[PDB]
Amino acid sequence: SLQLLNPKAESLRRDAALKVNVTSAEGLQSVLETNLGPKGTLKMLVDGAGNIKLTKDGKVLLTEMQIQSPTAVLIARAAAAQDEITGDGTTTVVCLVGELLRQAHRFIQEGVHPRIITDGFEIARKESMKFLDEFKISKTNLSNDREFLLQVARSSLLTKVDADLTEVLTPIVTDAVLSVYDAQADNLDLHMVEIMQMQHLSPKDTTFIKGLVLDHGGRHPDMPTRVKNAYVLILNVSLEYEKTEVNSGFFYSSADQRDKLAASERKFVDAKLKKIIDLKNEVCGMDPDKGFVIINQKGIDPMSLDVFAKHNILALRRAKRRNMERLQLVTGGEAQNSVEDLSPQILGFSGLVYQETIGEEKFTYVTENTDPKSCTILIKGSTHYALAQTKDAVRDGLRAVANVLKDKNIIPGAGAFYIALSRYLRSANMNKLGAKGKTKTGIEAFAEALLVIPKTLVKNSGFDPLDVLAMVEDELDDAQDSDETRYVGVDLNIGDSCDPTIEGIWDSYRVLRNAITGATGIASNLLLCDELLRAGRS
Amino acid sequence: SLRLPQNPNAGLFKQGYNSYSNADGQIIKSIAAIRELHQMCLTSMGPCGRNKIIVNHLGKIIITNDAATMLRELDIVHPAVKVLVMATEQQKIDMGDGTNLVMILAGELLNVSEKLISMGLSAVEIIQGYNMARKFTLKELDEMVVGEITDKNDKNELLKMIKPVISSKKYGSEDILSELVSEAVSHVLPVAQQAGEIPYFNVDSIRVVKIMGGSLSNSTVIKGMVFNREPEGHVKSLSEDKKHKVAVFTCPLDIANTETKGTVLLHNAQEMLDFSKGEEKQIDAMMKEIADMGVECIVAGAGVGELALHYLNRYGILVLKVPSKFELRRLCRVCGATPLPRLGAPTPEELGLVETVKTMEIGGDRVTVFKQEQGEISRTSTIILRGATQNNLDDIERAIDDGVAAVKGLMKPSGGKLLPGAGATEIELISRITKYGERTPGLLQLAIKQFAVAFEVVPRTLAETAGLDVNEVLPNLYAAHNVTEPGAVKTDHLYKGVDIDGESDEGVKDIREENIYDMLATKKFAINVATEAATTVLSIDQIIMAKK
Amino acid sequence: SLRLPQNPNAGLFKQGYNSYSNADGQIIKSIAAIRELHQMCLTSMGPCGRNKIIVNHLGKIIITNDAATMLRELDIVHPAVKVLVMATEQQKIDMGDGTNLVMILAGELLNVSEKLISMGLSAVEIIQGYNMARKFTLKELDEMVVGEITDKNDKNELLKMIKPVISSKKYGSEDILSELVSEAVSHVLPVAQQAGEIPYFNVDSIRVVKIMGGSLSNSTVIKGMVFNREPEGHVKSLSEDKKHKVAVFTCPLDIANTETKGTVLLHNAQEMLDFSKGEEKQIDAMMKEIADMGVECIVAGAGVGELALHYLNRYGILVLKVPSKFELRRLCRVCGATPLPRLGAPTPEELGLVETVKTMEIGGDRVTVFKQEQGEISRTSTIILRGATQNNLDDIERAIDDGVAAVKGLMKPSGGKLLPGAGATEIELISRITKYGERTPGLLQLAIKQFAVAFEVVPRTLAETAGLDVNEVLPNLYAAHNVTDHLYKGVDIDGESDEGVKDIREENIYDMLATKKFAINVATEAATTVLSIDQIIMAKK
Ligand SMILES: Nc1ncnc2c1ncn2[C@@H]1O[C@H](COP(=O)(O)OP(=O)(O)O)[C@@H](O)[C@H]1O
Ligand SMILES: Nc1ncnc2c1ncn2[C@@H]1O[C@H](COP(=O)(O)OP(=O)(O)O)[C@@H](O)[C@H]1O
Ligand SMILES: Nc1ncnc2c1ncn2[C@@H]1O[C@H](COP(=O)(O)OP(=O)(O)O)[C@@H](O)[C@H]1O
Ligand SMILES: [Mg+2]
Ligand SMILES: [Mg+2]
Ligand SMILES: [Mg+2]
Repeated sequence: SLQLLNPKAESLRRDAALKVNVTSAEGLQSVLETNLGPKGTLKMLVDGAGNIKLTKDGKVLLTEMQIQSPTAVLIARAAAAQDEITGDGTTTVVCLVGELLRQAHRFIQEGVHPRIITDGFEIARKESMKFLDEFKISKTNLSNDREFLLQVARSSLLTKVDADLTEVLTPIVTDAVLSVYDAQADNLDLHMVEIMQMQHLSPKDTTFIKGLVLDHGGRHPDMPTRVKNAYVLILNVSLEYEKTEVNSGFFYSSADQRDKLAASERKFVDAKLKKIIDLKNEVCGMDPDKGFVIINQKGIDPMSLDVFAKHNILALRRAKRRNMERLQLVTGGEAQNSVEDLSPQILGFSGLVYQETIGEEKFTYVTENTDPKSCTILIKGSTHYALAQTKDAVRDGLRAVANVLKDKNIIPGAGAFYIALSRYLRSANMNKLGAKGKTKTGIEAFAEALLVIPKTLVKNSGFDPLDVLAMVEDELDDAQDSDETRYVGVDLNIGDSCDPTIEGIWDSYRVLRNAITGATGIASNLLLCDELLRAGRS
Repeated sequence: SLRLPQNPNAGLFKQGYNSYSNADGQIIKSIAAIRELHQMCLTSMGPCGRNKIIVNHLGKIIITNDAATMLRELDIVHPAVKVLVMATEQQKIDMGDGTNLVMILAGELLNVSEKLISMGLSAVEIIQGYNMARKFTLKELDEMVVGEITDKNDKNELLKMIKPVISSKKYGSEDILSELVSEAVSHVLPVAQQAGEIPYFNVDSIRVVKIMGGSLSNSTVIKGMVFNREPEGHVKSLSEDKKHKVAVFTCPLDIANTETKGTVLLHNAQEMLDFSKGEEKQIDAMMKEIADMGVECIVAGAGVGELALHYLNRYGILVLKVPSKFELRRLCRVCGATPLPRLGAPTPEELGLVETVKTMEIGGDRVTVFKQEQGEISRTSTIILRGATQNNLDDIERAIDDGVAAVKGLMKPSGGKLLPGAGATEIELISRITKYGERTPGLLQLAIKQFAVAFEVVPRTLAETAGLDVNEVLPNLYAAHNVTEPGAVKTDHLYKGVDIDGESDEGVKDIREENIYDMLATKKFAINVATEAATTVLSIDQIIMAKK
Repeated sequence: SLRLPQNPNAGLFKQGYNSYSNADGQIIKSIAAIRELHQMCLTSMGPCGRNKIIVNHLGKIIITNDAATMLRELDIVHPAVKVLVMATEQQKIDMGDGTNLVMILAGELLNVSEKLISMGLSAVEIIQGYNMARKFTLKELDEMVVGEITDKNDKNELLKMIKPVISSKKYGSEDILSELVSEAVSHVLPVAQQAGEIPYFNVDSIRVVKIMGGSLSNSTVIKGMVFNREPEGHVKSLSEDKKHKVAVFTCPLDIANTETKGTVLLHNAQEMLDFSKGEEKQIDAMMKEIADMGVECIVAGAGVGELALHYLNRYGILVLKVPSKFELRRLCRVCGATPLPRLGAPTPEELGLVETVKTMEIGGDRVTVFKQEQGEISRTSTIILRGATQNNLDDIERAIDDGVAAVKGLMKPSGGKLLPGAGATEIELISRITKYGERTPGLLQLAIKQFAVAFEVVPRTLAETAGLDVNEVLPNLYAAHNVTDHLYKGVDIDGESDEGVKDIREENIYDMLATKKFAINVATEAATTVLSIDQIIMAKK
């Protein structure tokens, strides 16, 4: 039908479209199968430029390696979109769609329709949402348990990096997250927590700074390096020259009038500097002990830097949009734009301001605040890929622990959620459900597909995956009759079951919810498609 | 049968992308890929090390015996080898000392790991083995330390510091090269004894200007600095004592033109007559306030006009060009002047002090000198380095950067904390780490054992490059550390090391009287970054590339 | 999302193999594609049909309005068409009549079955439907016979036989060509009071000698044959001897040489002198015996030597080569002699009789005519065709081959009874099958009805070539069958065809029973194969 219409085209239908979606799914699954879990293998990505970037995140692997298949680009958007808002569960979405297609394809070969199979996944998904309410556990945030946040931070950090980096980088996240909770209980991740690159001694020397760190310092030598008590000032006004909207020549007639008009360039700048001097006169007391610093969002003229250097005022220019939205949280002051209306109330407070330089670059450190509402995480590293590995680790770790404070619940992991849904879907009475007909295998297909995830953790350790679930099955058979509510786990060190409640392995709530919802939608849409084709003008 | 299916489901990725897993002996190949350029480093560590020719696509050649420098120009395909390039680049930037060692160790740790992975040790246990060895290695470096400097400025103490550093890069003669650095270090340091002030030192203070011709013995130590400039108006020997004054201006010595459309406007002939003379009288009037302060040389930051030049050389004011930012900032540190962009009167407190400004022929071209005297000392001194081949000037200049980088190692920590060199610091850790393997149980003992075997490359390399048979020189040195109960209590068997030239057998007559030592701060970060180089290469089990 | 994964069964069968299975749409692709060649045989159908010029790769041009001659030369890449090609060739080699009906029916069964497959009826049931409908068609044709012939000897009785066949191909020539074919069959058949027990007849009895030039009316019948050959030696007497004994030798007239090669050996000059006369006296001993019995004509298949030709010239014996072996035995059937590879001597029992042999030019070229009067002949005849172009005479030969092939189709079986033609029995079968479909309830009733609709093309194809409206004469013809007289209703082809009714007996248009039965069977078997296949596997080039 397509060859007589289009003189050139490609068409697959009714057996190859199903084999393509399953073969491409099994192919992409094998790539990210080994990365899943704590003992998984690392993966570097080097392009033709020659740069190196190292991480285990499936999003970085998918959004850097170009892919030609039409199925995998939907898995790429699904794995990326789930991680872009949640920050965790990337490879879990690929494994579910990677496993649910092959687990249903065996029954498509038997002759079951794709429509009624996907109808079983949807009604089975509603059972999992009802199971999340009973499976989760309530946790009160008023206790302010720091040990509970430490265990959540080690869940994601142990997966990416080893124990040496996890132990030193875990309390860096906990100290940053401990300040997030407040009376308003409004979560703020992007403005409050930041990441900055700095090539320094080693990755292990990452330290926590309570104040806002800046990537610039004092240009002039005579300007002060260290300041004990520095009251900041925010000004978004540009203090260099301005070209003035079509204004043209300073038509000068005589030679004396030439430089007389050139001196007017300083008058516009000096009109704004005098307001700073008038502000300094109000806070002139204890001038050797105290200090003053000005932070500008736009550039400052080098002619005006000597004015600040004479009065021992520290100058910082060309700040980011985000840093201006963070000085009020750290120093406690208020922002200002125009130099007309000033007051001492808007000035912040800082207990220690010092600068340290390496090579050509220079960094400014601010800390020792009275009541800092925000902070930073200055990560140290050796190579560029070391920063990229710490970028993805801190980016995925902050989002995972931040979601625990959003809600009042937390899901235990280590296969407890998948193993619990297996017994629930395989033992629940079907008469309570509304599905009938050939929906018998759809419940078994999706229930059995969840088992492949916790044994993929075992496949990286090298043990037999089927044998380490024998005692797990025998434990739950007696746990229901023993009248003791416990949740089992999968410990890869010894190859035996464990309890995530005491070991500290946990997982966020919206990760597993959005993962199955996004995976079931993608896997269902790929099953119903029975024809592939390419056509268009080019 | 005639053709395979050629890897089905390969259209998931592009045709140019390739995967490289741990299987198929590819981790052995990555160790072999390190072994290609690692053997190039064997001929380049030590005082008998051989330099390397590197011809770039542009044709710029650099001759060198260091690693961090040679690896910058070579375009590398293997990513695991690039870890060593950036690891040595980190070594050069931070400490500026001990890069051949990083490569040599991070390469031999991968060499002995070739035996461990072949035996069947898991990669996770290998990282735990070297980390536990690293904590014991850095601990024992602080224990077996002997000696300290305790004085920032001394003639004899600096010979113990600079001489073992520059002995690797362009050894040559010892005294003529060491005295140029020890004399220049004393000039720039703020001594200030019995004051309690914090010391301070900058790597950018000491800078070497390359001048062709002459010989290495004719090199002198200049108090000030030098450029290859020409005075515009006139040259002056300046035989007048009673020191001159210095005024630095960052703006050009000309009329400050309007930034927005500076154009003449003359409505009548009365303005036409006075406009030509007005510029002359205006420029002259600005020079009166400058000339009355007693200044005789002004350093300009950009192009100077001819009318301003006519009034400067009238009173004999020298003009100097510095058309860049850093070239103008380095000169203010010598005389201690504070520049101001205005064309007004320099402040008397801000005027600099320079006694003489000579112009002589060194390399056939015109150069201007700013030698100070013993009174009113200055900082940011230079070293006139004379040589025949421009390629040798480049490597000797970076040897001063390594020596100046070694002086930085004294400021931050509490003191010097020197160690015995000539392989003595490496061979001592072999016995201590070997004993540590016997104390710990578990399957990690083989990782601790092979970590000690990797440290044999420093004495094995120095014995191979010295033209001696390593099979006889190495076990002869082990007898000094295998020994017990010998007379003296105050034991002096720690200073035994290899020898490049001389007596047979080789245990050197101590590294003592020889006055060669190593820095603690270099060994700390070198073993740290070398272990990180082996950690990142051994921890990864799959590699993915593109386009090749 | 740029390059596909390329169908990962590409490790299986090579790129040259193409699969065109069903569900994908094979049936829709095939039934349609073949509608182009279906219109070729449809336009070339009937007495007013259009002949089609087919130029093969060698360049030999042919112009024939049949179907077997056309499709033999057409290099057709489509495999489903080729089932119809050699199925039509089976009709050519066996019966020699009904190529076009086969094409307009085998293809129409596939065209009319579009409704069955599109509605969703099972393909297996359609094969069972046409098979049971085929059995009812064969049983029902016997009852509609009114032409039970038992004489099959006289010439006027063949006017109901040969003239409908000749009227199809080049309708303008009926009486002339029928006189040639009918007079040829009378010479072929022997004179006897009652010849029975299935007398033998073959297509090689009546041959066709094509002569360039001359109008078709100037043709004539020759009992012998005519060869484009040059006689040698003398001119004939043409009335003097009154009869001529003709010996046919397979081997040439020469000294008997062995298969193994030899040469002349002479030990002395005495044998050299006698060798010149020895060869002359050797043939003279064998040639003089032939002339004693009066053999006035010798035919040697291989090349005749000059020494043998010289002795025959003085006695006045006719010589002839006849190099081809197939046409050598046909001359023996005329005279009534046997081949003789041995030289031997002529015997009276093995030697035949020939009245006269005369030489002239018919179309400018000198030829040898073996016409004889008052002689006994057995299974031999020829038709001398005169025409303006060689391209037209080629179609007259195949028309005569189809005419005499019908004589083979009559006399070989026990009965070759007639049927009403001109769109008379085809519309009757539509009424019979329409009533048969209601007798058997079931899902196969739809196949029985659509099998009857496929027979509609036979009347309207005569109307389409006649420039008449199909929607007027075809439904008007059904009203004539309402009710013997209703059986002899047919399609008229004339300017007065507005009524659409013409009696069959006025012009005596008839068709054969065995020809239509074999055509319906091969047509149903052709449609059975095309509807039974689902997958078609090609290959490279
Ligand atoms: N140390 C551990 N012990 C047991 N299970 C773990 C451990 N670390 C991670 N997991 C499990 O691995 C799964 C994936 O973790 P994570 O890397 O955060 O998500 P993703 O692999 O989708 O990016 C989680 O379900 C978690 O329970
Ligand atoms: N003359 C000498 N005798 C014995 N040992 C020496 C001598 N010169 C250098 N060495 C040893 O050779 C080693 C070479 O160190 P190397 O890595 O080349 O230093 P650098 O970092 O300056 O390149 C030193 O650690 C030192 O102990
Ligand atoms: N003068 C005529 N009047 C009516 N019908 C005619 C006339 N001449 C020929 N026909 C019809 O034209 C048809 C041509 O059939 P044809 O395809 O030649 O038969 P076959 O397929 O057996 O070779 C015949 O069935 C015959 O009935
Ligand atoms: Mg994760
Ligand atoms: Mg050194
Ligand atoms: Mg016919």
